[PDB]
Amino acid sequence: PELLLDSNIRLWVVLPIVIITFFVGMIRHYVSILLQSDKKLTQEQVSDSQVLIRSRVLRENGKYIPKQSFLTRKYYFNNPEDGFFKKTKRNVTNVLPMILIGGWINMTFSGFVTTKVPFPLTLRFKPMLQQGIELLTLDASWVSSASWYFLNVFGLRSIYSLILDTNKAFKTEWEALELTDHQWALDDVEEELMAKDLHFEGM
Amino acid sequence: YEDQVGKFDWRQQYVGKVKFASLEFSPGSKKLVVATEKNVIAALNSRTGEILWRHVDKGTAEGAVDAMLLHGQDVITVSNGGRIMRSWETNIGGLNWEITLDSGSFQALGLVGLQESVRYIAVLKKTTLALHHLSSGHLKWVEHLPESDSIHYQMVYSYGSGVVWALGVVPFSHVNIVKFNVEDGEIVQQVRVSTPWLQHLSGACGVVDEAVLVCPDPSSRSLQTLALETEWELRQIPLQSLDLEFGSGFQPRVLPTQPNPVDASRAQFFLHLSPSHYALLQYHYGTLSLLKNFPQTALVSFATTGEKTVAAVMACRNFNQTYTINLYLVETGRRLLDTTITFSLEQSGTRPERLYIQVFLKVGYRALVQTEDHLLLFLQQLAGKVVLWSREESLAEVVCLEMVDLPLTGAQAELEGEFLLGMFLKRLSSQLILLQAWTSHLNIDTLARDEFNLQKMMVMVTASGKLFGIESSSGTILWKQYLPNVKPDSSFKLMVQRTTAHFPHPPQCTLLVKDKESGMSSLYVFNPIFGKWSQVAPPVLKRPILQSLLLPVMDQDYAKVLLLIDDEYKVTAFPATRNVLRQLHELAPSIFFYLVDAEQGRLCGYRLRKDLTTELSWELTIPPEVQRIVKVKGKRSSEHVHSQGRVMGDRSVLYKSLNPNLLAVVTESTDAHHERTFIGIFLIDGVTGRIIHSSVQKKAKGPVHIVHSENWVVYQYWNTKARRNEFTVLELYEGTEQYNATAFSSLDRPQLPQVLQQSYIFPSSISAMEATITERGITSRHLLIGLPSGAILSLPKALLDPRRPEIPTEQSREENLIPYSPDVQIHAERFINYNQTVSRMRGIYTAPSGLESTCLVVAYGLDIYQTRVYPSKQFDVLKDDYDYVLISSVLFGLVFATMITKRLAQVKLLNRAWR
Ligand SMILES: *[C@@H]1O[C@H](CO)[C@@H](O)[C@H](O)[C@H]1NC(C)=O
Ligand SMILES: *[C@@H]1O[C@H](CO)[C@@H](O)[C@H](O)[C@H]1NC(C)=O
Ligand SMILES: *[C@@H]1O[C@H](CO)[C@@H](O)[C@H](O)[C@H]1NC(C)=O
Repeated sequence: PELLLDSNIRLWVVLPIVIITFFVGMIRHYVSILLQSDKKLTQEQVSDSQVLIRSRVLRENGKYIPKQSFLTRKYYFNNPEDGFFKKTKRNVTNVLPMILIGGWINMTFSGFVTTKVPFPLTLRFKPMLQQGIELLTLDASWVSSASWYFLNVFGLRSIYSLILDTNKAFKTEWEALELTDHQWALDDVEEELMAKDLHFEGM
Repeated sequence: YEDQVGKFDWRQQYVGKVKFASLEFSPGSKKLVVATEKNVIAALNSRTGEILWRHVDKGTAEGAVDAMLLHGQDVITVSNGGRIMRSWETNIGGLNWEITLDSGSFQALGLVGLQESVRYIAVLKKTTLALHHLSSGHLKWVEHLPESDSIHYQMVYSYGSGVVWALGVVPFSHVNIVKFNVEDGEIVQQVRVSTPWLQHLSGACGVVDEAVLVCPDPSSRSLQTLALETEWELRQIPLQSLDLEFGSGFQPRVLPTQPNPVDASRAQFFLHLSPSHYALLQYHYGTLSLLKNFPQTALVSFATTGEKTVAAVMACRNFNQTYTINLYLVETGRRLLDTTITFSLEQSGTRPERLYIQVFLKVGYRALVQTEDHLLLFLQQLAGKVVLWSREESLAEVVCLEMVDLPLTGAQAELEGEFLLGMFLKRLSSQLILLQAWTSHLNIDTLARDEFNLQKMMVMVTASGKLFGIESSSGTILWKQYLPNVKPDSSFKLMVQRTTAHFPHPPQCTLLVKDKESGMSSLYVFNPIFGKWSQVAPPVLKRPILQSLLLPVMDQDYAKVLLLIDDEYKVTAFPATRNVLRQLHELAPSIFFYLVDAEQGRLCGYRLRKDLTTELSWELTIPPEVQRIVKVKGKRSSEHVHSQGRVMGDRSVLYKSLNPNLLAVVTESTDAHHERTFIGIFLIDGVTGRIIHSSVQKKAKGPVHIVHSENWVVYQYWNTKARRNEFTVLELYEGTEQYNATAFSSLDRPQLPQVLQQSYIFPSSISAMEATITERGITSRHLLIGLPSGAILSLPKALLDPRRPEIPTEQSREENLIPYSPDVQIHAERFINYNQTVSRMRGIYTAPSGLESTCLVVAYGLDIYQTRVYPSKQFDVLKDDYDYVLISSVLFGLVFATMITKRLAQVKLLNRAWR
């Protein structure tokens, strides 16, 4: 902390770029909201997805119901040529407005020093952290503005959160549903229930 | 750079101390003329101290003026012991003709006219007499003094018409008179008369009426008079008829007037009888008649308007350095009712000692005073503002100076005051005070420093015994002091001993003066801010002092200690309190003195003891018949260096040897002849006395110029074998490892480092040379060069590097070492002083700011200069170009865009819901 720097630097070059990046990271969110579209694609695809999800949940938790019923639907889905799967046949935006602005800055706020980082850095990285200076004697903790900008960028990622084919798919479902066990899995609940007591104390 | 061009630099220029002058140009247009000790000629403007043209020629005594004369539009100057004669124009500084004379002594000069014009001028040089024309210069004729070996011909006169007289005296035997006449060259009758009572007529007597000589004989208390045209066996009038006694131990003298060399002088004249006794008298053929006598007069001048002839008289009034001046009409004695000026000086012991007059014909008059110290004043016939202007010409010879920091604001004072529960409540109180101050909110006695201080009050001391204080930005003398009884040649040392960082404690500085004839010495202590002696009285030195050091160890009042060494090898410690004495009884044996005498060429080195005495420790000589020490240098104690090593090309390190206690010694030969001349260098340690390096550079003689910085050395000299100036540079490197990297005791290093060096050439000559400085040593270091033309040059040290590729390898290529620059260049793009040239430039001073990117420069010679330098482009100040309007036109753009695209997405989304 051996140097004495103009306070006008603090005022007019530091706070501007702890602000700008914050408001730009907000605007990016709001504009992304305003940008995204949404198709009205088709009745066919939506229906097909819905039934595929019915199949998924069948394979997942089809083990709380009578066995014959599970097997009945499994047959309605797998039965040769009746089974449903055997009859139906058919970054950049992030990075770039952040890399274009660092350039503007380093073209604008160039010929001076900004601040100090309290952990010692490596020397080879000097010529790109200062970028205006012609001392080639300072330690590299004394940086230019661009580094402050990028540091702010990476540091304010986590503080916006706090303030805010068809046929093959069908056949794969069919194949993954062929191998399936009912496993009814309800066949001791009676005893388990009447094992210790009934539990209710909120009346 | 317009800003620095007009915000922080400046240049005062002076001429020195007036010997001669000449007023009363045609009416007197705006101007007057002087001819000073420093060989200058100036043409000042008589409404305000300001120069039209200087024509400074030569510092050293081969241009020193010996006489001066104004022929109403032009001037005449006789320099170099009678040899050279010049005429100027008095309008633009434009010379019109110069010539040279034979060898002589210039007994005197006069301006002769034959009957109605002034065509010729006359010169007397103790052997002959010369007579030249005015406009041409080309000699008219010379005659020879009849005997010219014992007479000491001391005076010329010409009462207008016809002819010329030449007058000489042997001390206590006789005088001879001679007459020549124009356009012959021939010696008219010469007269001799015996007069064994005078011993000179240089400053004794002068012609009064149309041939008439009158000289005083204090023996017989009378006046021996002579018509010089129609009488010999000179007459005598006893000065007892008039109660007009002489003084006891005086050489009384005579003051005539001759406003026209074509008409005779006037029959009224002045006598200086005693120091403060002046008499006006009048001469008829035999009847002397007193008109007035002045008993309390120090100074008087004659003057003459178109017809009238007047006498200005000076007097003290009663005291408090208050003088009065009055006019008198010479023909009568009658004082003129009006025209009493009354003025006063500000200093304590200071006397006018000189008075010149200018006269109007409204009737007006303006006076010029060269008071003692060197000061100059121009007084006008007014009441309210009587001093039209004042000119402080003592600064034309500066000796040593310093730059001191200003005092504090209130904020910082109470802040210091701010610094268990007592701690907390103290803090709170001070905070609440500053708070109330903020709420409430929203020249010698009111000045204080600013952030990144650049104001840096200056203290300069002067060969005439006059101390100053200046602001260092638009330099305005704020205070002055005068310490008396100071010879022309003495020796000063100026030490700073407590600065402005401890609010209740007042600063102080200290000054050591020698006398140079008796060896006596004096210690004056003061406060550099207001200019006042301090209350504490310094001790009285009995013996001749030799040297002194400053010893930054403090006392309980934050003051350094200033050890002084006697001639009988006994120490004196100025703040001699008990605390300091115990500190010394502890740490004395780590304090060493080194002394040097060039007469016999020997060096010595002493150390302290528990008590204050000195035991000789090392001793060393140099033969004074082949070596003659020129100067000795040592590192500035007030420097701090950042890096202990220099990174090599392949990420290796080369460590450097600092040796605080080192010193450089430079010598030159006795057998001066340009085949066998040589310059010697020695590098010594102050503690032990061992020579690190001992070098010789042959065929080189010249006046040298040296700099000895942190681990490098530079010296400039002159090569007689290719008749060119040269630079030579040294660097010291220990090696690749560190030897007790934390301590550096000089009693522990056996192994001596490796010297690198190199020699370049330089296309010009040199005057004072110095190096930049700033605390923390970070930024690049430059060399400030004073050329003879007055321009300053900033040279980068990194250009003078002994490790320069010299047909590079690839390591040097990587190390970007700029191989061996031939003929180190001079282009006028790095001159500080664009049109602010300094004339003689005996010296330079460089001081550090608080901003670490600026250095404060002061060039002192016959004329001052002051500025700031930026070795590395001011990296810690914002840009001096900032656009504060764009940035306040951007944030609002973004804030309103954010509000916009907040209220503009909530809505589109809501509308997506209720489609
Ligand atoms: C000394 O001279 C100054 C000049 O203004 C004057 O003010 C002061 O009164 C004088 N001293 C005395 C004792 O009158
Ligand atoms: C270094 O010097 C200090 C002081 O002279 C001494 O105490 C220490 O032992 C030395 N160490 C080495 C490694 O030279
Ligand atoms: C010095 O020279 C510059 C240009 O070389 C000029 O603009 C400036 O007015 C000059 N200064 C003076 C005092 O003449």
